Order: sequence, then C-alpha cells, then structure tokens
Amino acid sequence: EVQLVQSGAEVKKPGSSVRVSCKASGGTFSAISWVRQAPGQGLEWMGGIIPVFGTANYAQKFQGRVTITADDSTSTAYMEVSSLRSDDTAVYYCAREETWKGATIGVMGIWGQGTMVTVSS
Amino acid sequence: EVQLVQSGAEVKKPGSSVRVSCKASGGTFSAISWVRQAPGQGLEWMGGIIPVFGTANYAQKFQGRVTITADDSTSTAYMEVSSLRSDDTAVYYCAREETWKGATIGVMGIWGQGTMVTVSS
Amino acid sequence: EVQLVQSGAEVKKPGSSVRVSCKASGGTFSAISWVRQAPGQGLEWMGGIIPVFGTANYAQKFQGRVTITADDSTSTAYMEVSSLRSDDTAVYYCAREETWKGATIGVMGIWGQGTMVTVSS
Amino acid sequence: DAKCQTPQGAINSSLPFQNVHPVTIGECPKYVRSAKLRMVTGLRNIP
Amino acid sequence: DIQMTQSPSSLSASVGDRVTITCRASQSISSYLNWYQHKPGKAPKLLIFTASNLQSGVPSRFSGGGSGTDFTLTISSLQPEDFATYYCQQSYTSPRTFGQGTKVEIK
Amino acid sequence: DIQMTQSPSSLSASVGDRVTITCRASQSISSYLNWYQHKPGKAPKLLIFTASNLQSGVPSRFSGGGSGTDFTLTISSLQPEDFATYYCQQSYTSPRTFGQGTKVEIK
Amino acid sequence: DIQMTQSPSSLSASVGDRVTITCRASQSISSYLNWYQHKPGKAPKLLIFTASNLQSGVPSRFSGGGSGTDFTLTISSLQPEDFATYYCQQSYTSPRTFGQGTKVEIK
Amino acid sequence: GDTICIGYHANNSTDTVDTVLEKNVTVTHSVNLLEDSHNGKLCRLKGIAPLQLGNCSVAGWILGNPECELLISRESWSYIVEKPNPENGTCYPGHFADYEELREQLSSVSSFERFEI
Amino acid sequence: GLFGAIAGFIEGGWTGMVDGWYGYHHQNEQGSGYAADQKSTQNAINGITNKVNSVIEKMNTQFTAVGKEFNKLERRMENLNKKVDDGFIDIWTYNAELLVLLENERTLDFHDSNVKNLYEKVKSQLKNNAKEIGNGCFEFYHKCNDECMESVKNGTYDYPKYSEESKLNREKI
Amino acid sequence: GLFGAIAGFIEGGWTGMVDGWYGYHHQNEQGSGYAADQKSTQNAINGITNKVNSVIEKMNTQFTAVGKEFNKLERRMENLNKKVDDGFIDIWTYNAELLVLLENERTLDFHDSNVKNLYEKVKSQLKNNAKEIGNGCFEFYHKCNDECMESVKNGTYDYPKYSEESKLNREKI
Amino acid sequence: GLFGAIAGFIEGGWTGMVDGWYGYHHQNEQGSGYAADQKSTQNAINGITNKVNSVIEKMNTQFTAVGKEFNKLERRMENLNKKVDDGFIDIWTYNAELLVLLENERTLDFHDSNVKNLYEKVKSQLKNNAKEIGNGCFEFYHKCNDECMESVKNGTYDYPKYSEESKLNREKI
Ligand SMILES: *[C@@H]1O[C@H](CO)[C@@H](O)[C@H](O)[C@H]1NC(C)=O
Ligand SMILES: *[C@@H]1O[C@H](CO)[C@@H](O)[C@H](O)[C@H]1NC(C)=O
Repeated sequence: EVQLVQSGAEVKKPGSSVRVSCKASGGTFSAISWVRQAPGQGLEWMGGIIPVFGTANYAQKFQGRVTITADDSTSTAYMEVSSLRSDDTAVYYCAREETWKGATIGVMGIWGQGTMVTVSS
Repeated sequence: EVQLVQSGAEVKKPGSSVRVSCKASGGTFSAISWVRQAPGQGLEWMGGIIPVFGTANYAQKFQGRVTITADDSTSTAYMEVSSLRSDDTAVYYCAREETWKGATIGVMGIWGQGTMVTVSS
Repeated sequence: EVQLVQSGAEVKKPGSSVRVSCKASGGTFSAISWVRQAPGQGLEWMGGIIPVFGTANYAQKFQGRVTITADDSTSTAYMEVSSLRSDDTAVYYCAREETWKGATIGVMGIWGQGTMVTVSS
Repeated sequence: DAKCQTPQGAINSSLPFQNVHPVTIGECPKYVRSAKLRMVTGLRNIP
Repeated sequence: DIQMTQSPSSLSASVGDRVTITCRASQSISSYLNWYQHKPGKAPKLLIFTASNLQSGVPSRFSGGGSGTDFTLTISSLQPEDFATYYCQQSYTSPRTFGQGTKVEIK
Repeated sequence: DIQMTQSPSSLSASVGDRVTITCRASQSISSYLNWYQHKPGKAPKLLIFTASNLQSGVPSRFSGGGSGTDFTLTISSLQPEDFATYYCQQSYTSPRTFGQGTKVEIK
Repeated sequence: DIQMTQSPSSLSASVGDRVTITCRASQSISSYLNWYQHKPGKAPKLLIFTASNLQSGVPSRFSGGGSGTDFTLTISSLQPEDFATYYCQQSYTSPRTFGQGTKVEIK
Repeated sequence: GDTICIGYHANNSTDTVDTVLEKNVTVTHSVNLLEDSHNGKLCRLKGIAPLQLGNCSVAGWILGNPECELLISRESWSYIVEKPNPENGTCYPGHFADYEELREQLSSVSSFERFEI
Repeated sequence: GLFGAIAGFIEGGWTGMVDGWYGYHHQNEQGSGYAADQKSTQNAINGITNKVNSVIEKMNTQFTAVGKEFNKLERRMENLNKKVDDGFIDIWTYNAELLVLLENERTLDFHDSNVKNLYEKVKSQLKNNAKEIGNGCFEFYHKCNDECMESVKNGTYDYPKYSEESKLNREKI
Repeated sequence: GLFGAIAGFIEGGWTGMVDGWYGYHHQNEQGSGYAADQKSTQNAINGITNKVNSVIEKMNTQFTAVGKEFNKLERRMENLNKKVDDGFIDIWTYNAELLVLLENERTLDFHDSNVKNLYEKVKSQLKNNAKEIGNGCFEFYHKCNDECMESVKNGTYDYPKYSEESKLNREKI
Repeated sequence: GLFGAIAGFIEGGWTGMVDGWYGYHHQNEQGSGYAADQKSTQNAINGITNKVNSVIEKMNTQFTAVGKEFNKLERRMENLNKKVDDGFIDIWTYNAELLVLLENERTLDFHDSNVKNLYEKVKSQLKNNAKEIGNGCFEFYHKCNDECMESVKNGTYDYPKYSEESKLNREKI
C-alpha cells in the first residue's frame, strides 16, 4: 500500500512540454505505467520503464513524442510529452505495479489519483 | 545438553486424566518421545510429535486414549492419558531427541529423569 | 593494495638458518610466493603455501633445505633456509598473490620490496 | 513459571523474537517491530 | 500490437443477475490478463490479475478465467456498488493494450 | 508394526569377556537402529545410534553393526559399571518398538 | 617441471617501435601465463595475467595473447619508461618456473 | 505392475509465509518465531516473586508511605513493579535526588533484611 | 524453486502424504499406497531441525533489555538510550526479517533439491529401464512387483536382471 | 555460476536481446529473431523486484540518526556516543556489504538456475527429437515451422506427432 | 549436499589427491595417477579465497572497543554501557555464528556444485561415447590413450573421431 501522490492540475498552450509527477510514499522498485483518460475514450497505456531492465518501453504510436524517466534514487516517475496538442486534453493516471502477492510485473496493482492536463486556448 | 526437568510425583484414581510435564532448559524444536517403565516390563514408545510436521503420531494400540501436545512457544511437552487404569502404574520417561551430531530424528539422545505415576486405591 | 613490509637486511655465516619476514598491512588469506634475485641470474620461484589447502609446496630442487610457514592468525609469511651457502647471496622478494580481480591464485599481483641476504665471510 | 515479562503480560515462550513490547525484564528475547516472522518448515501447499 | 476486443459491447442488468464479459485477443497472450472496473469519474482499479488470481480486498463474486485467445470474467451476482465499464489488458508482450469498455446500467 | 526380537534372552558373564547381543527384525529397517542400556532404577540411555555411530562420552568398548534384518552390538570387554538390560529400537517406520531386554549378571 | 624458454634472447630498439616477446613451453599450460617486467634494481611487477587480462594501472600498449604451448606479448609502442627484462611464468602445474629474460636497450 | 512416482507432501493447511523471491506463499508446515501471546498477569521470575506496589511509587515504599505500609514485606524479588504514574508516591512534595539511579539499583535484590540502625 | 522440481516438473503435491515428505505412489498390480522414502525425509527433517534450533540457541540470553527512565534534565541521556534501543531494534528487525526471508528461500530450494536429488537418484538407478514422463512420475518397462519398491527405496535396484525385459518392451513388436 | 549454465555451457550472451532476459534465436526457415520467453523472464523480473523491494522496505525509518554534541567535561559521554555511532555504522557496513555480496551471488546463480531450468524444460519437452550441441543450443531433427515456437514457449510441444520424423532423421540413410 | 555430488553419487573421496581438489583417476593402459583438474580447482580456490578475504577485510577497524569504568553513582551509565557492549557482542555473535554456519553450507554445496558441473561437463563432452557408472566414474567404450586426458582436461574432446568405435563397442558381437 504505497500512497501515490501525483502532481497538481495545470494547463499549457499547444506545442510545449508537460511535467506530471508520480511521487510515491516509500522507496519502491516496481515498474511504472502511465495511462490517458481522455473524456469519452477508453484507457490506453502510453509508456513505462522497468527499474530492473532500466530500458524505457513505449507504445509504437507514441515513441519519441513522450519520454519517461524515474530516478531510482527517489523512485519518483516523471512524465514528459513534447509538442502538446489540443486533443491530448485528458486526466493522467500513474500505476506503481504492486499487488498483494509482492511486486509483480505485467499487472497494475495500486493506482494513482489523477492529474488534470487540458491543452486548449 | 538440555537439562530436562519433568514434573513431580502424583497419584490419581482410575478413570481420570493425568498431566506429566517435560519442561526443558532451553528452546528446542527436536522431536519428543514418551516411554512407559512399568515394573517388571520393558520399554515401549507410546506417542510423540515432530515440531516440523506438527502431526501427533501414536502407537497403534494406544491412539485416542493418549494425547501429546507441545506448544512450540515454550517447547514444553504435555502428557495426557484419559481413562486411567490400574495396570498403567509405572514411571514415565521423556526424551528430547538430541544427540551430539545435532538434532537428529529417529534416535533418543538425551533422556528425562522419571515421573512416578501409580494408579491404585 | 596490501602494503607488504618485509624484514631488514642481514648477513650470516655459511651453514646456518635465516629468517626473512613478509609482514603485510591487512589480514589476507591469498597465497604466498618467494623468489630469489641472485645478481646476474633471473627470477625463480622457490616455495610457497596456499592458506586454503594449507600444504607447503616447494621446488623439486629445493625441498627439505627450505621451509615456509605463515600462521593464518597474523598472515605473516616466514622464510627459513637451512645450511646456508655462499652462492645463495641474493635479494629476496615476497609476493602476496592479489590482483585487481580479487584474490586470484596462479598469478603474483602485488610484490614485496626486497631483503638483502648475502652469505659470505 | 515465566522466564521473562512485558508490561502487558508475561512471555512464557523461549524463542528469540517477540513483538509484544520493547520493555522486557528477564532472560527475554529481543523486541521485533514486525508482526509475522513465520519461517517455513515444510513444502509448498499445491493440492 | 495485440488488440483487446471486448464482447459484448454494452448491456444493462439489475441487482443480482448473471453477466459475462468476454475478452478476445488475436494472438495468444497465455494467462497474463487483467480486469479493470472504471467507475465514472474515479481512478481505475483491477479485479483479477493473471486471469485467475483475486486481488486482496475484493468481493469473491468476481471469478476470472480462460487462457490463450479466449478469456472470461464470471460475476456471481450484481450489487449496486459495482456498476461501471470493464477493460481487459494483455501483458504477455509489449505494447500493453487496454480494451473498449463494457458498461452495465440499471435495467 | 515391526517387532524387535532380542536374542539371546539372558546370559551372565564376568569382568572382561566377549558378549554379543543380536537384534532381529521382521521387516528391513535399513540402518536406523539404537542400543539402550537400562541400569536397574535409572534413566535409560543409548550407546549406538544409526547402528554404527558412537554417542559422545561413551567408552569405545561398544561397537554396533549390521543392517537390514540382522544387527549386532560387539562389546570389546566387560567392566563392572555396564551391567544391565539392553534394548534395540527401530525408527525406519512408525510405530517405534523397543526390545525385550538382555540382562548380564555376575557369573 | 616445465621450462619457460624466452625467445628472442635479447634485442634493442628505440622509442615507439614494434617488438614481440615469445614465451615457449614444452607442456601445454592452457592460459595461466604471466608477463613480468623487471627494472634493473627494482621490485618486479606483472603486466598480463592469465595471458589475456590486463593489470589495473598499466598502460594499454601491452597486449598479451596465445594459449597452449605458444604465447605472445605485443607492445603497441615503446616509451622510455618500460625498458627492462621480461619473464613469463607458468602456473598450470607446480613447480612455478620463470623465464630467461629479454632485455630492451637504447638503439 | 509399474509406474512408480516421486512426489512431495501436500495437505489441507492454509498457512502462508513471505520469502525474498515471493510474498504470501502457501506452505504445508511452518513455525512462528515471533511471540504475540502472554498470560496477561504478573508472576515469579527466576523462581522468585516480583515485588508488588499497589498504587505506590518506588519512593512510596522505599520511603515508607502511610498509604504504602500495607506492602507485602517479602525478602527477595526479581523485579519491582510500579503503577503507571502512581498517585500516593512521595506524600511530601519534593525532588528525589538520584532517584533513577536508586531505582536501577533496587530493581533486583536477593536478600532484603529490613534492619534499623 | 531454484532446482525446479517442486512447482517445476512436478506440478502438484499429494494430499495423502501423512507419514513422510518425499513419498511415492506405486500404482502396481499388487496394490497402491503412499509409502514414504524414509532415508531422504529423515535426513531432511534432521536438516530443518538443525536449522531452526541453530536459529533459536545461537541467540544469547541476558537478564535485561529494558530502557531505563530519565527525568527532564537528562534529555541527552534519554535520547541516547532511545537511539541505542531503537538502533538495536532496527538492526534486529532488518537482520531477523532478511534472515526469515533468506532461509525461507533456502528451505524452499532445499526441499526442491531433495526432490531433485531423489529424482536423479531413481533415474540413475533405473537408467533406461523405466521411461520418464511429466510430473516426475515413471513408467517401468518390465513387470514390477513389490520387490521393486524394496530395491528402489533401499537403493539396491540391480539393473541387469531386469535389463533384457525392458529391451524387449522398448518396441514390443 | 553454481548451476553452470551462464558462463558454463552457454559461452556468451546475446546483444540483440532487448525485450526479455531469457530469449531464443530461432534460425528457422520462415525467418529469425530474438523472441523472449515471456513466462520465465516475467517470473524472474518479479523475483528480483521482490528481492530489491524487500531490501528497501524492511529497513525501518526513524526521525534521527545524529550524534549529539558534548562539551569538554563529558568526554565519557562523547566517547560513548562515538562508540555507539561507530559500532552501529560498523555493524551496518559489515551486514550491508556481506548482504550486497551474498545476494549478488544469489542473483547470479538464480539467473543461472533460470537459464538451467529453461534448458532442462526444453530438453524434457523435446527428449530425443532434437539433438543437443554446445552453447545450450539445439538441433531439431524434424521439419520445424513457427508453430514449433508456439508450442515450445507455451509448453505444449506434443512429442508423438513429430516422433517418427526424428526417428527417420536419426540415420537418414 | 544440495547438488548431491559429494556424499551423493560419489560415495567417497580420495586420499592421494594432494595437488588439487577435483582430480581424476585415469586407470588407463599407459599408467595411472591422480592428475588434478587445474582449471576447476584453480577457480574454486580463487572463489574460496575471495570469500574468506571478504569476510576479513570488510570488517572495519577502529582504535577502541573497550567499555569505560564508572563509580558508584553512575550505575545508569555503567548499566547503559554494559547494555551497549553486550548488545553489540550479542549482535556480533548471532551474525557471526549464523554467517559461519550459512556460508559453511554455501561452501559445502559450492564444492558440491563444482564436482557436479565437472561431472556434467565430462558427460556432455563424452555424450554416449563412455557409459556412466556409480561413484561418478566413467567407462570409455573406445581405446583411450593419454591423449584422451589431454583433450578431456582441456575441453577439446572431439566426439566424431571416436564415435564409430563406441558404436561398435555398444554391442561388440
Ligand atoms: C506458558 O504460558 C502459556 C500461556 O499462554 C501456557 O499456555 C503454557 O501452558 C505455559 N507453559 C508452562 C510450561 O508453564
Ligand atoms: C485438515 O484435515 C485433517 C484431517 O483430514 C483435519 O484433522 C484438520 O482439522 C484439517 N484442517 C483444516 C484447516 O481443514
């Protein structure tokens, strides 16, 4: 039970960068997953890293535009998307990847709470 | 070298229960064995438990009438026999199951000292 | 990096015993090797022990005349040669057997500094 | 026959780990802030 | 790379009924499935992981199952606090694809 | 389930003699035997465990042996402090059965 | 028991040249070779251990090689601070035999 | 016939343990090295009963309080017992110099002969 | 599951195993049952007993572990005593929990190794007389009475007297 | 290298392995690639994550570890506090370094055991259908399409339907 | 005996082994002896030396471990110092004894694994050229001179040039 405390709510103009945090409660090395909740659309996993491999995997339609870094020192995942556009208006959810049967990979376990990121004028 | 200190000497009427302790000196998880020394007769193993399995094995002519419990917390073995009868007059010996080559099972190692339990009028 | 501090310089008459130390800086259990630097001649390994086996191996032309003992308690190697003779005039070098990739055996790693042992009149 | 005691009761046991209370008078095990040090002693239950 | 086709798209029911949500996968994902219920305006949260195991602190009325290309999630009975959309995830190979969403609404 | 038939039943000897105690078992108990001497009016105590090993703090005059259904216990010599009855135990399978008792008495 | 025959016996060169020192062994010693440079009037010290690895704190200009009965030590270039005699050791079996010594001197 | 089969012992037990490669894994037999039970009362240690100060401080009986003179005047103890913040401690208010040192010393006594000088 | 016998190529345990750990199931003509392997389970039980008793007894015993009390002017002493007690407790918790976890793993793969070593022991005794199948089971080619079990659990399975029978059954036509 | 798979009879690793740890290289007719073994690498990653997170979380947290200061008359207190701090640090350094080293070894032979268990798993699935070679590779006797990989990585490699083909290829003349 | 080579299927050791640990006994026609396996024993000795030296050197060194003295009014201080010294000693005794025992076990099954890995190494090199027997020994079907040992201990045992000879000796009639 890691109390994930994501960043606040922010808005920015199209064609810029975003910074959404996933500050956890205790030191943890389970994977990180990020998902988009666009209004009216379903969930879809964008990117994520595994602190074991260290490689940063991404969706095949998103790579390059989005980068994920999570320093093992603080175990806080960072969320960067370059060249923001309007239809990316959504709320962002961060997963810590930890169920009751220990830290298992390929699941979501506990979830974040949500960060409102709306791109408009 | 675990200094086993069994209970004192006691007598009871036929058709009742008995309580013979096998209070040890230090915490130990080796098996427990109990043997009857009836005057004029030889040794015979009645019952015993293994703190690994936890099951309580017994002689095929004694099961039900005799129960053995030894809480792992205190490692003190208890001796209960229901429906006492006169010919069970004997002295009782408790074995801690520990030789020089570590705690080995299937042996007796060190022994108790004896508790006089005579059933008569 | 074990700072080996061998004994001083000494001279003795032919037909006697010698004591050359190899006092190290820290406790270590790697092997010990001793080599002779006779003026004008090349290196040649005389004897040595492995603190794992504990056996004292020697050159097939030197055994008996030379003994090596290194108490594991102090890890200080001792150098004894009985029946000293003149042509054994040389400087003595002691090896601690420790490279960068841990304590490896079959190498020399770090070396001593030298102890002048000249046998003459 | 307690061999050691805590303020909220006596630990009759003789095992090296207790979480009852830090204050322990007697030849008593050392306190542990955990709640379950259950060591396995057998197999895995796969029926 | 593998699409999670939810089936049926959307139905409605009442309290204490029999409903089945089927997740269909093109490629075989072994048994590394999930089952997320998503309350409207709330953080999503899973029910069944690895297609058989049950998450702690979840009513036993949910029972997942199936393996390969055919899976399932058999709710024993419906209560008024578990009405939402449902998603199935694959994690056998990356990328991780969610589902469409099967809502249940008061009949 | 397996009976430990001591043989011979009872003999007598003197100080410094040759005596053999044979333990016979119906079923093969491998080598999980024991050898207990029981002083009259004293706690019993073993000599040989696993039919070959020697208990610590025991004179070396006792040497067990044999395996399967035939066993033995070869005393090198008799001293006036080891005259008692002798029992053999099986522990290959439960229940654990003791023996009859072979006493040795001053000739 | 195994003799380490250095070859060539002795040559001379200048700063920044190509020199090869060959160690020949009667019996195959696998790859447990060494390569010691011995400054005149100084403690000896190795360069290559196990015939391939490089000792820490050593210029990379030295590169050992070879296995079995034929070995080598290929210096990339000569500098004025590494002119000395060279020895090869075998440690596959005892006794440990050093070499003859190949000196390099200013041409 | 044929078909021997090596296997391992399973049972209806439901005990679960935690390993360094997996958490909450079900086993057959286990043992709780942790102690989480007690008698809930106070009794003898090393064979000697501990001292009992009912609603009395250590100073309350060491300095004989009129309210604490009903003590059980025993001879030896393994450890003294004080009520948490007892009311009738030092009847006269003041500062007990080196009180904690005295308490640490008087924790155990093997023979306690109440004399008068 | 380092050796990969338990939960590896032996999928599930047996509920009827009550006398020993590493038993058998001889579905032969004369009958059936769950006769244990007395030597291996006895040695294993011995080993776990040594492990647990070493964990208990090596912990030395002293007559106090109680933090003393201090008044309002020895806050240095009170904080220092709290630091000592809390550091001792922290070290003990870390060490004890990492132990419990680590030799839990050692116990699991030790049971795994016992089942393994037993499996290769029987396989070596049988060589190619009995073919292997999944779940760690076996299939004797020859006719096999109860004396098989006697020889298998005593280790005296003489290959040659059953060799040719297996050779015939290899193809059987 | 206790189990002797990694750096044992599998001489070198693969640089192209990017998706998983314990992959394959199916140089079959239809193509090639480095498809991972999802089950084994997922379980292994799970295990190492449990190991590391247990190392982190079991360490309890308290609000101070700072040695206090003392004037020139409490040299006893200053030396005692230095002794406590230095002894705690010494115990922590010994324990932490011996841990780091010991479960470094456990991690190495656990990866060794994973590669091992995978190797015997494939070998048992194939039995004698595919001969073994060095480096832990294999050689299927029968014609082998991509469905082989489907069955091999799902564990459902049915031996009998490819048995006779291998039997023919055993000698081939 | 986790891997079950030493005291497992190799019943007893050899008294004549004096040069190395994991030797051989080549009772061939040209002679006999106890030539060691230089690579394996050298690596093993290296490993145990790293283990022991890590146990020694990781222990940090400080100039005092001596409990100070106190008069009859610092019984708090004396009891606290005794508690610190005794707790440090208790932690050190528990840790050191559990270490000594635990890596004694690790050393035993590491030697077991070395003998094991050597056994499967030779078995893989020989495949079916030489049949296996008890005690971890072997039986070469082909005529086998000293060059066998050269190839076996250097790992270059080329199977094909001795293959057909073994094939003939498989039945020999
Ligand atoms: C020890 O105390 C416990 C309290 O739970 C009790 O159950 C047990 O019988 C006691 N044992 C002895 C030997 O006094
Ligand atoms: C398990 O079964 C045994 C006998 O079949 C019984 O004595 C025991 O109470 C059962 N335990 C549980 C938890 O079902």
